[PDB]
Amino acid sequence: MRVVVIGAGVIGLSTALCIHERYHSVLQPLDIKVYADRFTPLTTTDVAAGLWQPYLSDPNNPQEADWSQQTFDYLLSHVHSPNAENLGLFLISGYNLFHEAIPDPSWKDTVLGFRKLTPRELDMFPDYGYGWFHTSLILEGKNYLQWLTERLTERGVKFFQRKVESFEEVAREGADVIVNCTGVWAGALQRDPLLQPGRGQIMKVDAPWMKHFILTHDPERGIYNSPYIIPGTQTVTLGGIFQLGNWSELNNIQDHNTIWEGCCRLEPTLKNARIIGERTGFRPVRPQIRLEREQLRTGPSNTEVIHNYGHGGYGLTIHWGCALEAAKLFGRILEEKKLS
Amino acid sequence: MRVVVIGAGVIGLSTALCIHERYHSVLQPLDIKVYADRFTPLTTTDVAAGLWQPYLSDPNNPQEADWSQQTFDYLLSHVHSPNAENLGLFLISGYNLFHEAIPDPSWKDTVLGFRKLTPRELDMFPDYGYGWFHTSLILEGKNYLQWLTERLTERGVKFFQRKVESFEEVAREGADVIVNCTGVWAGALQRDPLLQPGRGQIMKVDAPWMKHFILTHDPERGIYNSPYIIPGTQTVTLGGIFQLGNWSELNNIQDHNTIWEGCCRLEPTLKNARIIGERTGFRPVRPQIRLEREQLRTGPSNTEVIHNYGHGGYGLTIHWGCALEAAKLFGRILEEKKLS
Ligand SMILES: Cc1cc2nc3c(=O)[nH]c(=O)nc-3n(C[C@H](O)[C@H](O)[C@H](O)COP(=O)(O)OP(=O)(O)OC[C@H]3O[C@@H](n4cnc5c(N)ncnc54)[C@H](O)[C@@H]3O)c2cc1C
Ligand SMILES: Cc1cc2nc3c(=O)[nH]c(=O)nc-3n(C[C@H](O)[C@H](O)[C@H](O)COP(=O)(O)OP(=O)(O)OC[C@H]3O[C@@H](n4cnc5c(N)ncnc54)[C@H](O)[C@@H]3O)c2cc1C
Repeated sequence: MRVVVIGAGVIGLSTALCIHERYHSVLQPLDIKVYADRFTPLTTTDVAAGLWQPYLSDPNNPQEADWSQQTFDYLLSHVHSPNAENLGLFLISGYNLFHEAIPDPSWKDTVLGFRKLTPRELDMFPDYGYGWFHTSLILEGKNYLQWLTERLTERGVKFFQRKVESFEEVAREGADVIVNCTGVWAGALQRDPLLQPGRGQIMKVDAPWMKHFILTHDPERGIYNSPYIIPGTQTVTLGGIFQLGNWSELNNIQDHNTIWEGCCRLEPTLKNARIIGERTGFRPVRPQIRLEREQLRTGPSNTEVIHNYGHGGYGLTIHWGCALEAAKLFGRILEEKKLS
Repeated sequence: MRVVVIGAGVIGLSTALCIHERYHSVLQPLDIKVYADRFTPLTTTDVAAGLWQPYLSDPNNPQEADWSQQTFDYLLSHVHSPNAENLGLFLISGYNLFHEAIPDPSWKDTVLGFRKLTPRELDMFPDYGYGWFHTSLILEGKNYLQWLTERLTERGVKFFQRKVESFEEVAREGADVIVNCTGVWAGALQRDPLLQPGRGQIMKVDAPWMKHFILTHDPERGIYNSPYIIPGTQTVTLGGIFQLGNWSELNNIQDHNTIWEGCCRLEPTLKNARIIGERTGFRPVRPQIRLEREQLRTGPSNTEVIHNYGHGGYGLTIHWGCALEAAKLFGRILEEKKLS
């Protein structure tokens, strides 16, 4: 079999790797290609801070809940391992803040040592009245992409820097199975109106002492529009911007100020911090992760599609569970092509 | 009314700073001046990471528990302060790891959100079977001294670098009150058998993805002789050395390997971090911290001396509670020339 994986981002490569390993033995000519328009230092997966944390409420798909959990376990089972450094993986604890009470999550047991905030801690953040504290994981995308690649290279997966214009284009030229892991730009390959870019702008600042992450939440501002502070590895991440259908990949001076003024008030130790950089990204926002098969129709023979897009603000967080599901379905494509 | 402080350690500098900040207004002739043999970077303080954590067992003079409490409350009310970054202050969470079940401390209700560890967390550390988790503070010496330095210099205080040979020597030139902060080298000023140095070595290393502290305990080989990893502000601190009566102030090759071999087994990710510095200090070990007031005999009439030394491996932890008692003691003296 010949396999083509469009998309060289976290979703795309995790899959390519996870499809390889699993069916490397039970398939003679398993030849995986990756096509993509922007590689590892230039994707939406790079803009992400990579903090493990799914939506605050149940998604339409509870098949999703298990997925983010699946990633977390795999990740934590490799935090205290040599690779972890190359992976951009490590533990990180922090505050989740609200303006009022609110039910627990779902990942409640998934995350490590989940517990409610205490009065005495709340004091440190005047503007808020209720919140949480727990231990999670950060999977930095720049080290993850880099690692996944080297992993995929030794496996023999080749990479090509081409903008696919159509599944047919690839089918018609030899593709047996096509994995669409093309995120927020999946639209151009197949009109999807439920897939919108929730615009993200962030700030990378040098403030080492920051050791705890601080996501806040206010209903009037909106999902990921409430300020957050995620100390990464070599720098700490300011951010808190969410804007649907704003395909504007460019830093906004007015956003800058709402991130700055916003996070400062949260932790004024920040005011005399240092701005290393400012970046913009698009959360592939969609009601529920598109993870399913499709039957594209051509000249002679029909070719399968495995769609893997729309993870929005929780890409890194749910990546594996999905990349490991997509492989699941890929084995179903083989049983059907009768091979075994 | 001349005051002479000897020792520009955390104890010296902090005490010398309350005596002023809290009396400069009530004494037209208030003269504070500190003498020291070793300044800013060459004190024991400098070798300390500065993690606020007393001893597991209760303090001997039950007043100390109260002083630590005072420290963590003055520190915690300034964690988000305009100066928090200067003082070298920041919150930080982490693990204690015991081999067996072991009673709670007593400061449990003074740190931020104490609690036992779940078994999934104990899976991070195979060698161990039981532990604690909580948020705390780090007061880096290298910067906490430099802070107190400037606060003092603008407050009129003067620093002179000289190796005081005797108490008389100071009295002779007109020391009305002498506040002794000599710490470990206190012995050679007024013989003390109970004040011993527990020599300590550490290792500063480059591993930014460290976010929690990991203090292991191993009663096998006594106090502090178990690895620990305290992430600093610029660099992470390895270590786990307690050696009583060792006045050797030079790094040891077998200590280096103990610091390394031993720390890595805890956090294997460390097996790759770059080594930045190795230093050595002496913990002012003494059955119970010498904070009192003695009437020092000097020829004709007297010259007052306040003792404040022997703060074990928890100088920083309790530094403040003392600097505030000692000024209280500087009050009782000031009320015996019978002044309002
Ligand atoms: C500010 C911000 C903060 C975030 N923080 C977090 C966080 O803390 N935790 C978290 O889990 N997630 C976070 N995310 C989001 C997360 O990073 C993404 O959801 C995850 O990267 C989606 O994987 P992906 O879709 O980005 O793969 P992508 O990066 O979208 O893959 C894109 C690649 O596919 C290629 N491609 C697309 N279409 C075609 C085509 N037609 N032909 C050829 N190639 C094509 C593109 O050229 C591109 O190179 C954040 C996002 C933003 C914007
Ligand atoms: C390896 C190590 C790790 C540690 N980690 C921690 C930690 O995480 N948290 C914590 O709280 N504590 C820690 N400590 C210990 C803690 O830092 C010390 O207890 C605290 O620094 C004591 O303040 P001090 O008494 O040393 O002031 P000092 O450093 O004792 O003041 C010393 C100064 O006084 C001068 N002096 C003394 N006698 C005279 C004299 N006769 N004339 C003139 N000058 C004189 C000296 O020359 C010197 O300049 C650690 C210690 C070590 C060794």
